[PDB]
Amino acid sequence: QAITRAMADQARTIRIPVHMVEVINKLGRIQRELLQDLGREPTPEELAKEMDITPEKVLEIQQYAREPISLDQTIGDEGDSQLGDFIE
DNA sequence: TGCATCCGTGAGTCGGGTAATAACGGCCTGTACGCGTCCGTTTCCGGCACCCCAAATGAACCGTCCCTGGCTCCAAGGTGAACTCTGGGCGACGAGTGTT
Repeated sequence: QAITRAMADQARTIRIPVHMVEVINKLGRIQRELLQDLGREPTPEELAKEMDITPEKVLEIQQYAREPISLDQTIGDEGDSQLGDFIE
């Protein structure tokens, strides 16, 4: 319990409430189970059927789950300049 | 007391974006939203107290911008004659020519 609560409260650059992290992890887990079972990836409507909630909220959860990237990671094929040198 | 052993700077110039996990009820509250009701406002229907206001309805009316009246005093239309061409009419004279 302590480890999972701390993961939810501290693992992400943008804090996500545990009530939303739980649904994100559950969605990912059962979606990978569905992919393994069915042989293809599950579509958002199919995943919403298991979430017992609407595909709009499924998509909102999906776009919420994304994490930021570093402004200083090298973007070029070689190491020449940082991503921060491309942002207006 | 060297002595290996890290250990800390290079090394120039103007195509984009790639992922994981057991987690699950149950209670609280909190800020935002959703109901029902009541009161200040405000905005007009038609009323005056009358405010009167006024363009439209009778005058003159006098100067003036139109009519009628007569009068000229002149310059244009009517009345002459000639003449210098303008044109036709008259006449004579001369060689190229119809003919046996």
